[PDB]
Amino acid sequence: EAVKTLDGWFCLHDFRSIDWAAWRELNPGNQELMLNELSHFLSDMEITKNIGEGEHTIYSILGQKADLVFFTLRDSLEALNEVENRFNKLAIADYLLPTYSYISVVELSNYQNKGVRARLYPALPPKKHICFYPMSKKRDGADNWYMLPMEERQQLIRDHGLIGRSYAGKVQQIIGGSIGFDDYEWGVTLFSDDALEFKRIVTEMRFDEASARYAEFGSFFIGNLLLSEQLSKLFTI
Amino acid sequence: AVKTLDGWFCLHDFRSIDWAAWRELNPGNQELMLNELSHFLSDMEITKNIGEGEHTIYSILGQKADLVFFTLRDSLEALNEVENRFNKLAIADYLLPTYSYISVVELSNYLASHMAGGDDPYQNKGVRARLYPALPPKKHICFYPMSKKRDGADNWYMLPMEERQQLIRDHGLIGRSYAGKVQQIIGGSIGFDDYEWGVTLFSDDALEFKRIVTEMRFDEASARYAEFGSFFIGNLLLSEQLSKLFTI
Amino acid sequence: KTLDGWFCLHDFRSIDWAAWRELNPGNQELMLNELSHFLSDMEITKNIGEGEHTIYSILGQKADLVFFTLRDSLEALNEVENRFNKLAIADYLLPTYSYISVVELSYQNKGVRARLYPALPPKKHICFYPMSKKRDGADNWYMLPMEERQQLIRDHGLIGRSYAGKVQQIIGGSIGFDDYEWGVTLFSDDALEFKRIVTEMRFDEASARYAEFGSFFIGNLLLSEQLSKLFTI
Amino acid sequence: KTLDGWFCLHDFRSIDWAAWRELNPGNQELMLNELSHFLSDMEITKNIGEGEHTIYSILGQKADLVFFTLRDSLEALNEVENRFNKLAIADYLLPTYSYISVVELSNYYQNKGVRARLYPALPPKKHICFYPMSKKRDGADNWYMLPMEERQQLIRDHGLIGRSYAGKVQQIIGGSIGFDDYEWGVTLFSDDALEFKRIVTEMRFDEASARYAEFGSFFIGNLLLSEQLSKLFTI
Amino acid sequence: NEAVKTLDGWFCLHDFRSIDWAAWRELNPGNQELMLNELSHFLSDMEITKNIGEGEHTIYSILGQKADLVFFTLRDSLEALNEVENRFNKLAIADYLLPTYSYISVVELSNYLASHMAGGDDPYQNKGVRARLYPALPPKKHICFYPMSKKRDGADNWYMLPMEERQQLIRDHGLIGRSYAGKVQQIIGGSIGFDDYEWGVTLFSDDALEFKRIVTEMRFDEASARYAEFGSFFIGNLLLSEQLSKLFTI
Ligand code: FEC
Ligand code: FEC
Ligand code: FEC
Ligand code: FEC
Ligand code: FEC
Ligand code: NA
Ligand code: NA
Ligand code: NA
Ligand code: NA
Ligand code: NA
Repeated sequence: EAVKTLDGWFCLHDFRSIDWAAWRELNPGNQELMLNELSHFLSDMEITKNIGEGEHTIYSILGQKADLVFFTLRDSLEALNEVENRFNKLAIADYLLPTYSYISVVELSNYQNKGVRARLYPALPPKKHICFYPMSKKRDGADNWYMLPMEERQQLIRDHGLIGRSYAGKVQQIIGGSIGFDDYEWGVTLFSDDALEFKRIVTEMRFDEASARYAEFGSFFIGNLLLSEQLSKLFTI
Repeated sequence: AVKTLDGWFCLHDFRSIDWAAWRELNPGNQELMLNELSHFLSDMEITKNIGEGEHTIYSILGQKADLVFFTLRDSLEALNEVENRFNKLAIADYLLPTYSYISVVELSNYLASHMAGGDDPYQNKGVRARLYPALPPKKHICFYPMSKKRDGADNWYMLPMEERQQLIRDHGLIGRSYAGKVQQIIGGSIGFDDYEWGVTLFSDDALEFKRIVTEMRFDEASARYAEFGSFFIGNLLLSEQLSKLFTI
Repeated sequence: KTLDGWFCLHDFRSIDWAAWRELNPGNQELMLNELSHFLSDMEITKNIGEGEHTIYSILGQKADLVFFTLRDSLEALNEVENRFNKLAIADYLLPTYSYISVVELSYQNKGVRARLYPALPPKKHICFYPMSKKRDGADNWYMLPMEERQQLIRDHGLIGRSYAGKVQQIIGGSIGFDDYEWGVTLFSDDALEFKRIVTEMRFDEASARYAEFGSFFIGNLLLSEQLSKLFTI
Repeated sequence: KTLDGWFCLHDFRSIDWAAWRELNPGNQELMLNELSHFLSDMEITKNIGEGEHTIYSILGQKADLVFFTLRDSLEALNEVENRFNKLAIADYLLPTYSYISVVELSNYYQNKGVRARLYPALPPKKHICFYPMSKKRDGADNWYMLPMEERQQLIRDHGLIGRSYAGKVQQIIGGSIGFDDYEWGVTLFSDDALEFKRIVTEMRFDEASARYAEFGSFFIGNLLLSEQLSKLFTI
Repeated sequence: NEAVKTLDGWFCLHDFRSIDWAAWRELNPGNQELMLNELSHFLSDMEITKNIGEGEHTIYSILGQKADLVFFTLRDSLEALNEVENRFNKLAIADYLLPTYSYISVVELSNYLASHMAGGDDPYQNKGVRARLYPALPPKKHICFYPMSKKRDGADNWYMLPMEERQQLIRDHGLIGRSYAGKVQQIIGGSIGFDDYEWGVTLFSDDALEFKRIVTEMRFDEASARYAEFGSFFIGNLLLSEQLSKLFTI
């Protein structure tokens, strides 16, 4: 009955809110020293990316939920844990308050193939916007995904796939499975150069039976790509 | 599935004033920080006057917040830049974040907003007035988010289009009967925030908020399918109300 | 269809004893003096008929105090709240919950005016909770026909009548104003009457099937003397 | 309809060890002495029959301690709470949960057995269990829409289970409709903590709870007398 | 109708902590060392209790913001468990270990299936049963913890089911778990009366993806598909003394 999956990089979505009042009290010398240390940390992460042992990206997040997200991908939970712990021990991380996080593993569902590695070990596209949200499938009375027969689930997933293929080109998706790893069953990351495409695809999916009847959603997070010019501007008072 | 036209990107930024910290400042430094905020708001007025956005400030009743800063911009980048520049104001250390909402001004296709044809609606001046709304200086504001239910037999997203259209039509008739008393901005937020719409109402009589929201609750579109978040009510704040508000 | 009266704020506060204790007694006295001035101001608004207010001490950790204020506009209620938060002593009164509503009755008449603009009875105890009516499957209040709801409300009213002289109720409507649909304030000189009336109503179909309840807060009347004792540390 | 006895406060606290640790031992001793005089005053009220109180240490992070106090009026209970909060040591006792209720006897005052139940002596049992609960009002599972006779039968079967734990678990049922966020506060006392798991599991398979019970958080702990109270606070 | 009966072993604490890096960074290295020395002394005391057979314990570093560390401790009484918790909180270093979540439970073996022959024997004298009630913790690379309860929701009400139907549902769930022998080791802690859910579930594995595999497969089995209500999930990596010293080095 059960889905069987292929699993790739382990993923951390780390959402932080900047403690502006504390940061403002820091002398501008201390601020520069802490950003220099962060900049070294990010150069090391870029090395890991260039040799193909992981990926990462940073977006600034709208609204009060976060000021930024660090999305990091590694080939083991141990390497992910070490990134996280080294990040938290940066001086600047004392000013980066934790507001939400998500742990997942890039997932390919069965519903060395170079076309599989590309999905399992995704290079992150440098699109202007990111959207993240977690979700689960419902187990609620007669709307119970996990009691459906495989044939009916397969039909529902087929229809859902047709919609997303029509957004190829506009929206790039990474689906992280998180059963056993976090509080929902998937973490969904979307990338696009037009944020309205996130609204468009997620709305269209909500009227397809697989989501209309069976999706349960967490919080949504949207943001804008942060390279270094925007990162340094971000922190300048 | 519903199709939408989409206009300005919206931030409702709710803040609570840290009176105890503010009180610790001497009035000289308080004035300096208020001057910096006025300069900030003067810049926001320029953006408004060149047609690139809108903004307004209301004082909020109860402990949920003291103020809301409602800001509208033509891109997420611009909205993000306002937000970040605002948090970096000196006075913002005394404005504690208590809630926020991200949405985009939305016109659905459940009813027609213009004569059908190849003529594209973004060039229709009536449509543009709705997508890029002028904010009216009404005495009061009401904000809340909402979603449509997907709950057993009450599942909005499993209804056929013609049934959703009828439900929306009937909802619209009620709202139309509050013309001249309540003005509404509907921000779509599927993909952007935790509910599916952020609803902003404006009126000179706060009791019209209770009236319309109650009346709609007995209409099937809301009675059967609405799920509501928290409600925020407040009073218009111009400069007079603002420096007054911060005089301790 | 409802008639609407005073706008209401229930403002729950927990006292920051650790910080209060750090103040020398002279500064404590100055802050209490300021608070008494503010409260005498509130009493003046009451005595000219432009509002009401009362203060109860709250049991349990949810709060130490509730300030229940009623005013004739949202602007006036906002000004009171803001002037309150600017008192020096308010820095020691940490906000733990609040509720916004308007007195509701479903205008020249004196018995109506007595309901819409209620005098607050000096009863020993208070009980506050918000509630809404369910929209949940077959238990959907707002999908009922008019005449079915009228019958359900009728029966709930008979119960209330039997508590005349035991419990006095103020019902604030809050659709459009806060997170639930009504704020319910009860006053009695016997706190057990709160339990009795609210239990009795819970077996009546209007509440048994359709009520959704928030948190409950219960308290004891604070006059000037009990206020000074409260803060003596 | 019910009979109602003492008003009850369950007051859960976590100790601020970092701040307590900053105090020199003489000041720590002065604050504990003040708490000792407060508890000896509480013992006078207990000895005269005007209330009761006990203290248990609580397992896990929800609390370090529970102060469970019973008084014959809401005013007396409020006065205990406020005096407690104004103890110097209370700055180090952070409030993490509380519950207000009244000892309850349903019909599903001069009698000596009735009075022993309304105004209960707290047994010095090794362990305590506290949890609040309400009866469901959810579609076909609606306790408050049941006919009186069906409810009487469901309570009867529930009481049969409780009777079989006589001598193992002692229970205090506090009504809280009108007073706190659930409908009852349930306090269990036993010398064997597994009896809590046994009685609560067995009740959960009895229809009255299987269909109709809605539970809040559960707290368990160990009796703290004077001996153990001093060691709790010794760093 | 017929309630489950259980055998119950060690009382358990799952104690999740987040490290207050900002505060820890402000200590000079000499004082950090003293605090880590004291912690090592407390852990060697834990080890002594393990090595005389009166309890167990283990430490994992947790991924994500929910915690940096979990301390999982097992003891033969609630008093001993409470004493360990209180001594831990009074360590100097514990000021830097902020509480983010905890769970209290007791190692549970129910009677849905047999764990030993019904020949009249004391199950607590059966060494196989004892190995389960007083489990030695395996030094597997990864841990997974989550609490869960069984639904009492309309037509999906576990506690209204007949014994023989619950037994069938448990039986089928067990066959799935049996298929993960050698890949996932489970400890089931019962928590009815002790904490906010009905069980705490701890999984150990050298491959974290086996957690995802077993929990996903059980979620398509009726016992969980229809009746499970889950709390939060925590996953982590084994921490021995060496990884502990690295964790706290800035
Ligand atoms: C966005 C978004 C969501 C979450 C929102 C919602 O669920 O409402 C979303 C949700 C899910 C979820 C769960 C699953 C897994 C469900 C399960 O395993 O039971 C899940 C699984 C699949 N998705 Fe999915 N998605 N999705 C896209 C975007 C979104 N998708 C785009 C775009 C494409 C197309 C691009 C591509 O395939 O490379 C796409 C295609 C697939 C295919 C391939 C189908 C096919 O080949 O026909 C599978 C399998
Ligand atoms: C207030 C309020 C709420 C939220 C509370 C509740 O819905 O219970 C409220 C909620 C919503 C929600 C969601 C939606 C989007 C639903 C969807 O796209 O599924 C949503 C969408 C629409 N509303 Fe709405 N509303 N609303 C008014 C006030 C409120 N409205 C007033 C006033 C007018 C009248 C404007 C006028 O004067 O011409 C009005 C009209 C419309 C129209 C135009 C319909 C038509 O043309 O007939 C659309 C589309
Ligand atoms: C207590 C309590 C609650 C909340 C708990 C619950 O509803 O379970 C409570 C709740 C409500 C709620 C909502 C409503 C409005 C519901 C709606 O409009 O849909 C609501 C409305 C009414 N109540 Fe109510 N109550 N209530 C009393 C106490 C409580 N009442 C007592 C006492 C009296 C006795 C009357 C008196 O002597 O003054 C009494 C009477 C009325 C009347 C009488 C008709 C009239 O206003 O002309 C109306 C209408
Ligand atoms: C434990 C526990 C709970 C909460 C957990 C759950 O509900 O699953 C629990 C829950 C409740 C609740 C509510 C009520 C009231 C519900 C209502 O009035 O609607 C409630 C009410 C009663 N209980 Fe109850 N209980 N309970 C015991 C333990 C527990 N009890 C033990 C032990 C005895 C043994 C009695 C004795 O000491 O003489 C016992 C007996 C009674 C009687 C006895 C009446 C009679 O003598 O015929 C009444 C009435
Ligand atoms: C993983 C996981 C979960 C939680 C996730 C979920 O969806 O359930 C999980 C959840 C639970 C829960 C509650 C219960 C208690 C059910 C109840 O008493 O209502 C519960 C109870 C049992 N489990 Fe369970 N599990 N489980 C395994 C893994 C998981 N298990 C593995 C592996 C094995 C295989 C062991 C082996 O053969 O070596 C295994 C077997 C059993 C047996 C059979 C042995 C016995 O009599 O104790 C019982 C009973
Ligand atoms: Na932000
Ligand atoms: Na306010
Ligand atoms: Na209190
Ligand atoms: Na504890
Ligand atoms: Na972590």
